[PDB]
Amino acid sequence: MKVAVLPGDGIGPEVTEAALKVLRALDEAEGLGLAYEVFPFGGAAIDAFGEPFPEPTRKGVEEAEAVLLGSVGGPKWDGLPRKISPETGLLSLRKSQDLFANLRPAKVFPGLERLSPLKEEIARGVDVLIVRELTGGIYFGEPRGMSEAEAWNTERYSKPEVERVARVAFEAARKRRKHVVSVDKANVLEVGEFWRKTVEEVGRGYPDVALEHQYVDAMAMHLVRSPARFDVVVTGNIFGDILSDLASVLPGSLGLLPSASLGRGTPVFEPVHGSAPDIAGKGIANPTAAILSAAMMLEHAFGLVELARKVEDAVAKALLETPPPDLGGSAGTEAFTATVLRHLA
Amino acid sequence: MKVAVLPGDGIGPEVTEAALKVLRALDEAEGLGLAYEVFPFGGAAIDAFGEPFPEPTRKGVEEAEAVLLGSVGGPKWDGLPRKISPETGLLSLRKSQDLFANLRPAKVFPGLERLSPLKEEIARGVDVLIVRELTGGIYFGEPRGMSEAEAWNTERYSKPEVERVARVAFEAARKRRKHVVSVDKANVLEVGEFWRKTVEEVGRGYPDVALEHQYVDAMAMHLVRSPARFDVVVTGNIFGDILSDLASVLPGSLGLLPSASLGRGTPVFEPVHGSAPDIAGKGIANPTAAILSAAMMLEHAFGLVELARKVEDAVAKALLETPPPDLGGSAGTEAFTATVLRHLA
Repeated sequence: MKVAVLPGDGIGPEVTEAALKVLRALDEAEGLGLAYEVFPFGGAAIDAFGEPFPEPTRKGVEEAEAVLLGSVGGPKWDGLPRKISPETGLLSLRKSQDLFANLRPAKVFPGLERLSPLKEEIARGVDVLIVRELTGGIYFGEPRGMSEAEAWNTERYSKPEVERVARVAFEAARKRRKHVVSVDKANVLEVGEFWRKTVEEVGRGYPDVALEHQYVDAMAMHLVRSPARFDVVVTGNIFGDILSDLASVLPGSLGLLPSASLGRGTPVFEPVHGSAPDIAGKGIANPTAAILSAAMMLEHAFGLVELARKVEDAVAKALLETPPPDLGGSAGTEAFTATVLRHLA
Repeated sequence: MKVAVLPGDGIGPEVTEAALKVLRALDEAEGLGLAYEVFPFGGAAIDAFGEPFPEPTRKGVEEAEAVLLGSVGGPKWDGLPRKISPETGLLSLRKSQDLFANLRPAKVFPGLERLSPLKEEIARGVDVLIVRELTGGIYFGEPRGMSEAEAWNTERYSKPEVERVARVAFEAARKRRKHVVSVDKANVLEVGEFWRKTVEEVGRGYPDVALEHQYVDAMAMHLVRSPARFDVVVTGNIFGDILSDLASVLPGSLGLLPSASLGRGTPVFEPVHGSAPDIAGKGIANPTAAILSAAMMLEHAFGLVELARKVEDAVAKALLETPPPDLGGSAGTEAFTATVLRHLA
């Protein structure tokens, strides 16, 4: 288990270490063979090195089996060439590993249904994984243009593009509830139709997973009306972008969410939340997303499903007994971790 | 006030007449000058005439100032050439009047917040009008295509296309809360950027209305988290399609929703719900959407804002005191109307 840790800025260092606390606990208990190294990245790298993703790091990530990322950026670096901004470093990391799928879970922890914008009856049991295609679609599609009279943008997809992302959805599903929902716009768009036909074909290779298809428009209504019925959801770049933001509001605290990006290279696990520089060094940062990313790591990069679920379990309980401030509570960073560990051992 | 009534199929005839009951009540009270004629349309037209939109009707709609539509279609006609299917008649109606904007309100009636999938605190006070562009975008965009290797679809927009729909949003807003939100994908797409720049330009002509812009992805999160802060929302075809389905689930009963389509020709007002043939002639059909379309008609086609609000008010109360079966109640069609009239006079 060779992990590259890129603590990042602001609260990165503190929340990341909390994850490490957890990984370290499991290595000891389960004899996992954990081997990790921390590398400069983000604001910290620009400052110590003049650039966000220095060669030692790049080499660091390439020689590892997983990257655990903290948070990156802040006001301190809002005014530099894009050539060397924290965000560009993130962008480069992702490209260097040719990461084509973005994984984003949305789950309502038993007893935390109160923070959801939805009624409790509906919020209860939500546990959805949105798999978004990250390299193709309209966002990158050519021809693109603007006039004084019109503007155009092309939504285009290749069989191989659809194929790869679909493959990650099926593999993701087998480790979960083995139920996949592909989202297209088949009734109206050629692209939609092509996407549907390809996922159906790929699907033949995974008899152990149920496959269903839905219109993005229908899917939007369903993520509100009965989000508890989905497992894995896969779709294009723009639709996945919309559907993950939507789903991200279900649990009611955009601070509890981890995120993973898979592809050909070393996989990246990272909390969805920001840097929150105001809080750096105070203790108090909620390590929940960092821990949940550590857990994403065990499952998706190491296939250690059993453990990932163990950890998820621990945080679920930690959240109830010693909820952090962000959840109307007082447990600071260390306090919270401690309680997670307690349900670990 | 020359209205063309196209009762349609199934429960159309019954719910439409209930609206008429209401219009008739107001004409008497307010001396409105109402003059309407009922014309064959849908399943009924195919059967009596061999086609869904016979010339007497077409001529009917063209010589009127507003079209009040009931519901159209059913199993009875699910198997005919598309040349003459009910749905094609709808499609033709809309094209013959060159209707470019689709208006769809989503409101949570005081005290009906219980039917919303959202928590009451959040559901309370929702009253949003989604204005969707209906003729352009990706749905109609060329070049389009499919291969065995790839598929493409173009999202394209002309200044004049954006201009017209924006104009209907500003005009719609002045009659409401004078607050418009334009939704684009400006940060990533040329099209997005072009749409934003044009709505901002058009906007200069309406100093009396506040204009704000949002990313569709952000908007999706907002329609769940705090839908009560919007008034009028305007966007492209696909985004408007997604955003209206999303918003349609807020009130928790897809049977209470009216809909309007505006453009160059005679405007069309119609309930969102289906035919529900199982119920035809039993009484029991919920006329709420038909009445709310009648009200949409007063506001949008006749500028009778004051009245539309009077009617809306009446139905709000009817819903509470004599809720129809669909809302766990017993008031049938006539019963419900009667109670609406009561709060009318």
